[PDB]
Amino acid sequence: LVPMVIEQTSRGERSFDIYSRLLKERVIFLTGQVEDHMANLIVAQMLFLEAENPEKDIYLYINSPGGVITAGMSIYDTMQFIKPDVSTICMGQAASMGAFLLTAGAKGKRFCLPNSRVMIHQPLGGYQGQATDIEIHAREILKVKGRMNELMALHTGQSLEQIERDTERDRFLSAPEAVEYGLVDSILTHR
Amino acid sequence: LVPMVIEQTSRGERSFDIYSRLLKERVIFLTGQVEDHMANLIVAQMLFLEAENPEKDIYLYINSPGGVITAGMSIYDTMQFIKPDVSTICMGQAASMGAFLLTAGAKGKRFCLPNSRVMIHQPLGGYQGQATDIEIHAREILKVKGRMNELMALHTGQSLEQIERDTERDRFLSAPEAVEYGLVDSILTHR
Amino acid sequence: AAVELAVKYINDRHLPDKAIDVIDEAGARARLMPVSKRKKTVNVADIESVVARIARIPEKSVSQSDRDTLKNLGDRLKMLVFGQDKAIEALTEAIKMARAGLGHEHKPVGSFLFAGPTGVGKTEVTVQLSKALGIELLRFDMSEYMERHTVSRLIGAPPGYVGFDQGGLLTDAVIKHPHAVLLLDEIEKAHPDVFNILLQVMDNGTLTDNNGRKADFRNVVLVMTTNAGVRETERKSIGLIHQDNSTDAMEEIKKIFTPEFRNRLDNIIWFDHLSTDVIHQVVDKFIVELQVQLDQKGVSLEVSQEARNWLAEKGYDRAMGARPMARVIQDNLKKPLANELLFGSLVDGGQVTVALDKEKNELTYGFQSA
Amino acid sequence: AAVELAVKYINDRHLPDKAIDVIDEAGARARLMPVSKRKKTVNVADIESVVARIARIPEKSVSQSDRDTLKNLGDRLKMLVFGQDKAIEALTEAIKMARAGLGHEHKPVGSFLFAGPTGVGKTEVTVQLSKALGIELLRFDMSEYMERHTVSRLIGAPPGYVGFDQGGLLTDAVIKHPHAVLLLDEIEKAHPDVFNILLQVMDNGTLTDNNGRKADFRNVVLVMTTNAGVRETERKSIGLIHQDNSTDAMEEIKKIFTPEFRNRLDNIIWFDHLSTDVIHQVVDKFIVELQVQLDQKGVSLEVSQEARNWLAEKGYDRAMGARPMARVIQDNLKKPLANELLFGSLVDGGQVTVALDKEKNELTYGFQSA
Ligand SMILES: Nc1ncnc2c1ncn2[C@@H]1O[C@H](COP(=O)(O)OP(=O)(O)OP(O)(O)=S)[C@@H](O)[C@H]1O
Ligand SMILES: Nc1ncnc2c1ncn2[C@@H]1O[C@H](COP(=O)(O)OP(=O)(O)OP(O)(O)=S)[C@@H](O)[C@H]1O
Ligand SMILES: [Mg+2]
Ligand SMILES: [Mg+2]
Repeated sequence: LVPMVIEQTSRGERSFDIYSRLLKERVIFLTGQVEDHMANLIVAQMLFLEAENPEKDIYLYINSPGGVITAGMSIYDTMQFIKPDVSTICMGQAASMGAFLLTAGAKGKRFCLPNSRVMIHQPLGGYQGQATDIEIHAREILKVKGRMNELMALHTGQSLEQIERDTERDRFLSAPEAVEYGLVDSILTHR
Repeated sequence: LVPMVIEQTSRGERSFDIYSRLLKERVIFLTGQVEDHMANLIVAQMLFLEAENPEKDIYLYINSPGGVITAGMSIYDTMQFIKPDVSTICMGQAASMGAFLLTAGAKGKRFCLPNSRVMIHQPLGGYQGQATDIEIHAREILKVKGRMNELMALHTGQSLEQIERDTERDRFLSAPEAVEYGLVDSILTHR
Repeated sequence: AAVELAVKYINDRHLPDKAIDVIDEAGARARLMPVSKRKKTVNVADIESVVARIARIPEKSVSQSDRDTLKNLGDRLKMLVFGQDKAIEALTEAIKMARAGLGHEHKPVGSFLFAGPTGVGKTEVTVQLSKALGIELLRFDMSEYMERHTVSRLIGAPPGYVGFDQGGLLTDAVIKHPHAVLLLDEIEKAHPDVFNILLQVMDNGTLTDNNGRKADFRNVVLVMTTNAGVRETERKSIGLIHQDNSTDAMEEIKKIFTPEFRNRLDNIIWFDHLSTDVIHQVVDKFIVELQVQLDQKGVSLEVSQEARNWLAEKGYDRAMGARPMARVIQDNLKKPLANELLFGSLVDGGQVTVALDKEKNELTYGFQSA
Repeated sequence: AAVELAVKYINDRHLPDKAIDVIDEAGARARLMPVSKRKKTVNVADIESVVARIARIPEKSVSQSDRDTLKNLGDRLKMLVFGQDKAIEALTEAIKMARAGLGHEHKPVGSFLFAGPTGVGKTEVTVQLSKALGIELLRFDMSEYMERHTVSRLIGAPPGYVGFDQGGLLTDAVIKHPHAVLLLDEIEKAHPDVFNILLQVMDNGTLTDNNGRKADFRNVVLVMTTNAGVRETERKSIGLIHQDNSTDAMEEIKKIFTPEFRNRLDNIIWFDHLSTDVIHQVVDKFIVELQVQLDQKGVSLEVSQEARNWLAEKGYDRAMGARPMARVIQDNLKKPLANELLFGSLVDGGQVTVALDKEKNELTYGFQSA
């Protein structure tokens, strides 16, 4: 049950849920496995905040174990498109398509908590049918794989070959190791 | 169903749910298995209270049987990040990642009821697949174990060796025994 | 020194005439020595003396009499207000800095916001501070100044007033008594407009009347008592561990007072609750006050220490401050005495004793008329 | 030139007699020269002096002293107000433009709105500007003009008053000091009617009073300060990272000041928060002021760089500007010396030495009786 928090304004007092109150402060929450429905809310939230104040930065807390690759791209495409710089904070956990969004944040406004952990690996999928259909479906996984590494290399700044070999298998990176890798600029000990 | 309560104010009468009324008094309930969703509610509540009063001490009633270790770290990071001293109280049982948050409270504010029971054990996790992947996931749990022992040593003050040997197997600690170990400063029976 | 000191303190006249005023007057003082022109030559010290009289401000080179009073100021106030040593230090030290010459260039001696629970000496310390220094106390009740039209009186007169009196209650008062204690009790009750009026009073130390006269607040100690967050400290938190609630009052202070107002303030001293130990001293103060009332009638009061402790326990309430202590003394001591003073056994002077008996746990009164 | 220049500046008389007054005085000036009528003919650029003298405005062909003063006024302000360089540049450019001859035909030299956080040099930069320029500072605390009846006193006098001291406070002051700095502090508190007065000032440059006198605002600098949106600046967001609420504060400024008012303003400056490096400069400024006060008592003070840095770490608060630094100077430097000055070794001579104790992170004070 989400609690209701009272917000006091000169006009009067308005009761909002805890999540809505934080949304008013440009704080979006990316929780749970990535999906189209939950991503639509994140996308819808970014557009509303961008209009209210396109200059102000938007913060996107990220505590996710990963999820659908395509759903996350909607969020990623909306972050680069809008003018507000979308800051990203990795609270608790970040995984495939959760960490990609973390590094996708604007330069100098990406952070990780001191005890946070982040993981990265290649997209996982499968298909069953005739060999001809499996070839095209399999080829698409490579296309997104190569495209994903190009984006991560762009944000992290590392060589494409380094990400390709690292992404191949699962790699658990602690918060300090992420800074060396380039996923985040520093740790959020305090502002 | 959750009951509703009336808060008397000069401006008028406000209707709040029982949980939300307690939140107004900096009382947060950590009940149930730790998860990414419930942790965000606790995290969002901590951030909201910080804005209302960044100096007053927050309270957290821990009555959980433990859960996801990574989700709990989102709450632990926030507890030390925010300036308010997050007092912790143990209602009923406390288990892995429940006790870790119980001992993470500020010095002199951690408490336990006379009948509250605390349980501490090492993280439990399993992964199946290729031998190379098992080694990577296995090393993570070992690394996380050391972080748990290192963090608990600071709060409790005991050496890592004592915690390492004791945490190998499940250890139940009553309220008086827990005080000796250092999880909590004192009991609330008389203050 | 004449031109520098006069332009600084004498702000109502232009420099050529103003400077010559302290020169001409310093000459007359020089020739009016006790026997015959003792000091023919004039020095800077004599100029400072003349400037302090023209502006009615404390003179420099503080005599030993004032020094003794300043050093013992903290101790003297401590004998009246108990448990608020932090507030006394701010008031006393700020005064010392001003007299010593380290005061602000144009700001007042001190601007303080005494916020605390009820009956903690927020107003008694300011009232007694004036008596210690022998300066006039400018007590302004801000509950009256709750409307915008009322605030105009502080710096002017109501619109459409035809009489000659176009002065304000705050500007005129400061002009008559420039060295004084300005007390704005329960300022939070007043309309927010009053806060805007005091911004110039702290940052610049000057307030302009509607006519245009500029008051001088450089020597007027400014103290403002507020009960912000009183309901919060009264109520207990919904939790196993009761909360301090002192911080909550400060968050309300931020809401009621604009940031520019709080930034001007020298300090915001939060008065703490009275401990059981200090309540014993309060009982002695009330009894001593009762003795003064009884000495006029010719009767002397004697109260055993065991009785005083019992009274403290009967009237000791942290949330309600020290006012209940008066009620238990009034009910237990003043009520029986009044029946006798008015009707027998106390018309003429007679020693009276009040001692507690452990058996009955009640006070015993021996009038012993004489 | 006389007829054209006179109508442009001389606004208190009609054109035929006004022109002749400049021609008659010109001849009078030439004959009074010490030389035996060397400049017999009245050439151009000589009449400019007469009109400038009659109008009490700066003349053309600025002297080397004024040129040096305007060139030197790029750092001299930066030596008292640190940071906020963009605000100083706006003030100097308006002054440099007007004196150069390139300026608005009927508007003032400059109209600025100084908004920002508490404790920044919004007002100090204005006050120090008038001192650097050697011109009178016209101050107007807008907290006294919060009611409609009070605003009528600025433009003129109410009809009901029969006092001989008619005329407005702003019109009279401007006429007395045409070349001056007009400071409207806390303009947001003033009634909206005040805007109707300033709107015609920034657009036309003249405000006719009830009596009918014409006041010229061509050479008067217009600087108004405000704290609109200041609450947002000190407000902390509900998040791990505190966000910059400067953009939101500007919206509040756009709600109080109509677009027409802002459109006529030459600039709308926002004062940035004080940085750590800047604080070290601010500490030195307050330390210098302390030394000046001590010099009057023959006391010298020397503070180690380490101690200065320690005072900055304690008093540095970005949200509360630089006023907290003053409190730190009072508590750690003025208070230990006030006790010593009144009753102590520091009666005269001084030779004080302040240094940090790293072991206890507390300053050690050394007093010499000399
Ligand atoms: N700290 C104190 N020390 C000694 N006597 C005290 C103290 N506080 C209160 N008293 C006594 O109680 C009387 C009344 O206190 P008040 O001046 O009403 O306190 P206050 O805090 O200014 O009250 P309000 O209601 O909060 S404005 C004083 O005149 C003393 O007799
Ligand atoms: N940038 C600065 N450099 C040096 N001293 C400063 C600076 N800003 C403020 N001060 C000091 O702080 C005081 C000046 O504060 P002001 O500039 O008058 O504040 P303000 O801008 O009017 O703020 P309000 O009251 O919120 S409108 C003096 O004691 C100055 O010495
Ligand atoms: Mg009082
Ligand atoms: Mg100002």
